[PDB]
Amino acid sequence: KSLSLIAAHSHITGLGLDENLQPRPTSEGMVGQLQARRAAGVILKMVQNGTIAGRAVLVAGPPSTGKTALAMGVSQSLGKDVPFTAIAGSEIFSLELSKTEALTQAFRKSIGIKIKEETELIEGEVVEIQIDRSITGGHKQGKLTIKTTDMETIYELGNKMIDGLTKEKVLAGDVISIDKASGKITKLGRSVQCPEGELQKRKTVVHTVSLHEIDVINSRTQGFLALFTGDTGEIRSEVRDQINTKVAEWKEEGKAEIVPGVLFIDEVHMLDIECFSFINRALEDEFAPIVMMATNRGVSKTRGTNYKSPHGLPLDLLDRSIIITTKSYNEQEIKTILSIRAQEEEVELSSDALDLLTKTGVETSLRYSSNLISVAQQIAMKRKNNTVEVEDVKRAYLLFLDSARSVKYVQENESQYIDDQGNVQISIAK
Amino acid sequence: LKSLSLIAAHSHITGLGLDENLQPRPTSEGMVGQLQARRAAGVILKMVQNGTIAGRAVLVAGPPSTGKTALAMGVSQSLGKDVPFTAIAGSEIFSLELSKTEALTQAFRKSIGIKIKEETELIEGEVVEIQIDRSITGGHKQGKLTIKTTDMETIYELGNKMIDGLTKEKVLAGDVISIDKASGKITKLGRSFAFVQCPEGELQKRKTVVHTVSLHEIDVINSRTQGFLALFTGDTGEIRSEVRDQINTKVAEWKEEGKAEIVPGVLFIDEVHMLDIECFSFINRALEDEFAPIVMMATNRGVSKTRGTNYKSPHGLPLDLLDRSIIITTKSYNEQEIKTILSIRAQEEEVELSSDALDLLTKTGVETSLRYSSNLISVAQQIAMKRKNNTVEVEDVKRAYLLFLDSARSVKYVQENESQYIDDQGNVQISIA
Amino acid sequence: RKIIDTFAVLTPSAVSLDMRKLALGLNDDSSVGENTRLKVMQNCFEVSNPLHQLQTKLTIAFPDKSLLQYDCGKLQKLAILLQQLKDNGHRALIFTQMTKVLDVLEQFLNYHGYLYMRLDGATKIEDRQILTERFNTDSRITVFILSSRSGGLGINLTGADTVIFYDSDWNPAMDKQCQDRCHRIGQTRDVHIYRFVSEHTIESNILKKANQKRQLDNVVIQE
Amino acid sequence: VTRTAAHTHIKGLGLDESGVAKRVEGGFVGQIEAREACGVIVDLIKAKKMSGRAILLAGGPSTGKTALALAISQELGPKVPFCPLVGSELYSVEVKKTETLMENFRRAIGLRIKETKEVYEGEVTELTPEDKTISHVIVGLKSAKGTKTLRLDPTIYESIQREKVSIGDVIYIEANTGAVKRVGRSDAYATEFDLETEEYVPLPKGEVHKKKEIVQDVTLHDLDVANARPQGGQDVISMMGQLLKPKKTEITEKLRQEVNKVVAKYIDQGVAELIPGVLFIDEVNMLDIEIFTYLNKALESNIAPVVVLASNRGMTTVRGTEDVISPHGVPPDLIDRLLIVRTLPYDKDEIRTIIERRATVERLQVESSALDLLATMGTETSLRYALQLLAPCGILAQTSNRKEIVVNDVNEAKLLFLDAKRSTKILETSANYL
Ligand SMILES: Nc1ncnc2c1ncn2[C@@H]1O[C@H](COP(=O)(O)OP(=O)(O)O)[C@@H](O)[C@H]1O
Ligand SMILES: Nc1ncnc2c1ncn2[C@@H]1O[C@H](COP(=O)(O)OP(=O)(O)O)[C@@H](O)[C@H]1O
Ligand SMILES: Nc1ncnc2c1ncn2[C@@H]1O[C@H](COP(=O)(O)OP(=O)(O)O)[C@@H](O)[C@H]1O
Ligand SMILES: [Mg+2]
Ligand SMILES: [Mg+2]
Ligand SMILES: [Mg+2]
Ligand SMILES: [Mg+2]
Ligand SMILES: [Mg+2]
Repeated sequence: KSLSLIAAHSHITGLGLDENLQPRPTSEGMVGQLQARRAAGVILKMVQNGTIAGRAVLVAGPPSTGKTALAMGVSQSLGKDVPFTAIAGSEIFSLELSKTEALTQAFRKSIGIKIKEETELIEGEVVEIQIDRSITGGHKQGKLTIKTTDMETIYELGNKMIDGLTKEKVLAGDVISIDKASGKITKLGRSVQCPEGELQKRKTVVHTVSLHEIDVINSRTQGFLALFTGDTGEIRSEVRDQINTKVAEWKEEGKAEIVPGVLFIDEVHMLDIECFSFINRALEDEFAPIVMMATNRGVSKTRGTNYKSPHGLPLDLLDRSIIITTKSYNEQEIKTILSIRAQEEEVELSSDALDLLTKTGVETSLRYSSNLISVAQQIAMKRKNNTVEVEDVKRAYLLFLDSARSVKYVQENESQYIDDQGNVQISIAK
Repeated sequence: LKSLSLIAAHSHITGLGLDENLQPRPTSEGMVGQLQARRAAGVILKMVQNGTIAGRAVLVAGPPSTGKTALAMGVSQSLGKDVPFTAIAGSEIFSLELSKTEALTQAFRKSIGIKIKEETELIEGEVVEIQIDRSITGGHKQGKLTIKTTDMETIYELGNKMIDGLTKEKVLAGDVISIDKASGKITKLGRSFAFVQCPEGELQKRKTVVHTVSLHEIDVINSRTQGFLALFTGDTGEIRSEVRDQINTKVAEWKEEGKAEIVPGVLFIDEVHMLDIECFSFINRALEDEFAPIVMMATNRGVSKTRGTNYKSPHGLPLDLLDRSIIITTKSYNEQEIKTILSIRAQEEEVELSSDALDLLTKTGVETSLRYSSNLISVAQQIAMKRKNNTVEVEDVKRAYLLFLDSARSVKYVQENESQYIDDQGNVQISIA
Repeated sequence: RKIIDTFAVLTPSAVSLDMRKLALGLNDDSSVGENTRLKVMQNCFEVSNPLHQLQTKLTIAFPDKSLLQYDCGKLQKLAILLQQLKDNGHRALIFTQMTKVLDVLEQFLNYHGYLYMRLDGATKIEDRQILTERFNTDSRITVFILSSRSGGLGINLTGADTVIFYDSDWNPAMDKQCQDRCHRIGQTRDVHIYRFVSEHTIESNILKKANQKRQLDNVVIQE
Repeated sequence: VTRTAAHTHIKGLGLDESGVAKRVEGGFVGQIEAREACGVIVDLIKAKKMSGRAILLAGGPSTGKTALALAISQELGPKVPFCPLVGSELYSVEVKKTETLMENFRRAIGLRIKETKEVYEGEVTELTPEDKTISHVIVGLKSAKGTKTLRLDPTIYESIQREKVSIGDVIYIEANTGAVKRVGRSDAYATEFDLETEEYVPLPKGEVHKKKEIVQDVTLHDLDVANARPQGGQDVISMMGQLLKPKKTEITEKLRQEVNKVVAKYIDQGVAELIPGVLFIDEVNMLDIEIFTYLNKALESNIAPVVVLASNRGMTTVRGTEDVISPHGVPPDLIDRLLIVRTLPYDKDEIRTIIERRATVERLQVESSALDLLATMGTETSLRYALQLLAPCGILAQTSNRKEIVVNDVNEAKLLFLDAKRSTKILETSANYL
């Protein structure tokens, strides 16, 4: 019950690799890209190993290849209890927060800490409640009886037990479960309840907390209000250094174990050079998570400089990083992807509509066909049949136009559209 | 009465000065000339006085010394009371604490007002005597006083808050009060014999009170409690649009129920040429809203480069703004109209001028500019005043001409003395040899 | 206070309770001590603020006394014609069917501040003739409220010149008697009888089905 | 009476049940493909399943893009939330444009809830501690049909002390919220004093405890602001909680995860129902490259609904870029996930029906000679100049006491008011920059 409507990235559940790391053709929503899924499986067992750190990887390629879908498959095959941070490249630009300290905030958000402890719990059915107070003095004196299948005893209560017992309404028929260390009462069921087992049991509780939370909490008291309201930023590095030595001492004492998480940055091409050199230093730190980058642009001019650097990134970033590239798909793989999108969207398609939709998916793009499969079931639905016909795909093709077709229409109608200098012919004659 | 009025450049213009058939007179209500501009401005005047249409923008253009700002001043003066008029600058929307778009939305909410009326009761009458009753230890005051007029004289018993306001505010038997029942506050207006008071009429009367409040005030008030302190201190800005949407449906429900009637006001923006393109596209959307006032613009610059872009767009505005707007243009004046304008400025400034000083002042007003002659008429009465006569002579106008130099004459003096003045590269000859 | 009381309408319809206690750090469990929240809540408990009118006006939307006539379509033009008959120096009668509009009409007539006397089945026999002779003689009472079955059948009111009907169920003989209580022998002025019919309602279909059928008798209203 | 400002003549798209659009229907003449395709977008919002779909409307001026935007906004209805927005409005200096853009993506969606609340009212009899104390107050509310005593918190008792109530005052107390409103002194104490500032209200009819259910709708962004910052209260700690930090900040993703976590718990209980909405962005060519690149990842996000764009340019330079030339001012990666609906222009007779139907909505009477003259001005100057000159001809008809628009009135409108090309032709001849 993670909230799941129909996404572009909803059908991809897991990387879908074997024990020998050779990818299947059709497995777990991912079809094609054998080398990218195998190398992404090497990254997956790199996170699952956890013995190494401070490594950056890059996933590049043309559009309609699924590098963000590959990182989504890595995050979905990562499982629970491991933190995954997915931020944007333009998300670090802020006015109240500096870009470098926000990038440090993401680098502290990526890695978490597991801390466990043991607590006692007494769960059992209440027979009757007999409190005792005074009309003038006070000093309440509580007594009630706790019962289970093989134990039935009377428990005398203190002041705070009657404080929590009178601030929260409870009956004889109502059944409680009391923690001794926490002091709060769990009024679970009344005579749901149908209990078994022993009366007093001790179980272990495990809490997962990232290093960024400890950073803003140990910054100041109102850093918790800044943890919820988001008004944090520019923490002093003495909290980071003493927190690093405290975390290393917790690892040496065996109290707290940490989980190496993955940091994913989307659209890393338009990043500042200060953040580039800051990554060039921060990749060599001790507590440095595995960084996956998705450079989406081409060769152009980097923001902050005048020269056109190749890849949109300086070579100091690309020297200490590994690069995975993706290739284009065949004609059959577009039909397979539209078939598994028909299985994800719960859309029954015909063979000829899948062939024509595959042809217009090869000709124009993947995304236009991946939306024409959605609207084709609704042009079919207006005819009150669940079967999708070729007439719905042809109507959806003549109605929803491609980008290149309206590029031809714009170049044919340049007098209608406004030019660069603001000139526009809003009339017809003269 | 008693709007603060010294001698302004725009003080003599009082009203548009048009007839019932909208044909303008030659000399009427301070405005002389510009027949087509005053007639079209009268069409805008009856457009605001009609109020059945909205969401329209107009533009008044022309060369300098034509009075497009004076034409909009004549529209605002002929508009009368109870209609809101907002006159802002083009560079006024640029702020650091406030965004330019939300400040422009704030002006668009400032332009339109709402009239809401209600009825209250009032008891006004002369006091005969006051007899309160309290206790030295307990409290619980018990007030009694007598209220008298010409045809009624009765004793009124008072409550706790009547003695609270009656002892907070000092009053006597001779002093006369006028009490509102709903408000609960006392108006100690006059006193009897040694004040003003000399009252007539009935004792208890009910009259209606009408309050006028713009939509921007309701926007910042319904934003938060300290939006009233931001309404006085001016520390407002960037209001959430749920207040604007629910306030629009609440105002439309008040129009449907007949409770609140609104007045379509006029929005005037001065120096609209140096405006950002974001405000241009924001006007291009905001002109099509339902509650959109009539907008009058005064583009003052020429054809140049718009701020925010690199290309030189014509008129200093994009064509998306000028497509949905009407444009009124003004022309230059004749030689006689400058003498008529200087004559009515002599009537406004209370300056008695001679015929030859008006002829020479008209000639130097044709040659140089309107404004230089419109200030030489002011200083000529004072060069005349140093000779202790109220009559203005031609010697005062010639002395005021040789003393106060024109811009083109000192342009010739600057071009003759370029070694004296500092150049573009900072070079300056501060020596002689 | 009047502009605040009249112009503050909107409410923050979405809120989270017990967030006000946590935002300052004073709750049942926090990093602060035990009498920090007590001494802070006491110094807060003594210090007052002048913004409580805007606070109470912004927390809950106040349904003030003005919405009695604005939630009714019949009460929109009723006060306008009462002002028109007030400025022309005329008196009016009001005949209703049920007693639940009588108290609402008493609160409306007390809101607009006229002089009225109500006669219905909840009154006594002693005040009925005195309330009749008070309206029949020359006085300042403009509107006299009656009912259909109790006081609109056999009285001799000659003072009023206007009959106002809110609703009429049966009108071949029964509603004619109510307007015939006004028109009597002792009236020298013409009787102007009004009728309140809504738009696109059942009462809009009653007179439209009765105008075509020449108003004999109604059986079933269906449209 | 009725205000008409370049709108209110369109009551929707006006499509048939088969799908074929009529020529003259619902304030529209011509434009079959954009209206029928726009109705396909209307059904696409009525699907309540689709997300991430972006359809831009590209065309020239006076072609009907914003009118089609009011046609889809009117065709959806009041139950579907519509968020009008301009791309020039997304620039902010308090927070980034990213927070306003993703925040607007949280503004498009709606979510209707149903909940019951308890209503208490009555005349105050006693305000006294219980019997011994920590200072709480039993408030005995005397209603008409019942008399009950209730124990309250010290905060709502503090607001009771704020309202200056006493023995015999009618109050209004809400159980779940804790707000206190005073109605006034009861009618039994009206004869105690002859004049009093406190108005006298009657006793409230009915019981003491009342319950009702509301079908109130509230947007998910309103729940996000309710989860972000304290709004108001009647106590000192709540009002100072507002007064301390009222400046709006950026919202983290985990907060939205808890908001839609408990919202998903409310939809698991069957209480609420999630319905998507529409974010309509005006003048997309005015956006920066950062908002475009965050729109690339934002359209790949889940909760981003059907967003309709409107761009009126072509192969121009993107704002924030120097050498990038792309169609519509949109980068080609965002244009690849975009859908273009081409807008068709109008002929002379269609301009005549625009001026005709706009004249009937404007309630003005136009003669046939002035209708043909306004048709020639519609085919000579612009459409907006003829629609702009519909009103001054009626104004000159009002000053000339005529009920119909004549030839001399529209020719007088040609003399008093000038179009674009006459203004440029006049400004071509300049003595000193005319
Ligand atoms: N290997 C794959 N398996 C399934 N779907 C894919 C794959 N590669 C690409 N896609 C499709 O591509 C679309 C998104 O492409 P995207 O990852 O945005 O490309 P880019 O990252 O280059 O912009 C998704 O709708 C997805 O269905
Ligand atoms: N029709 C007129 N009647 C009287 N004075 C006028 C008229 N037109 C312009 N003026 C004069 O012009 C001056 C205002 O000029 P202004 O409109 O500020 O110039 P610009 O148009 O360059 O801003 C005023 O001093 C006013 O006396
Ligand atoms: N097909 C049409 N039928 C009727 N009126 C139209 C039509 N197309 C455009 N209009 C009118 O043109 C006016 C301006 O068009 P607009 O939507 O502002 O164009 P754009 O979206 O290009 O700015 C609108 O007020 C609208 O009433
Ligand atoms: Mg990508
Ligand atoms: Mg280095
Ligand atoms: Mg000017
Ligand atoms: Mg009889
Ligand atoms: Mg538009």
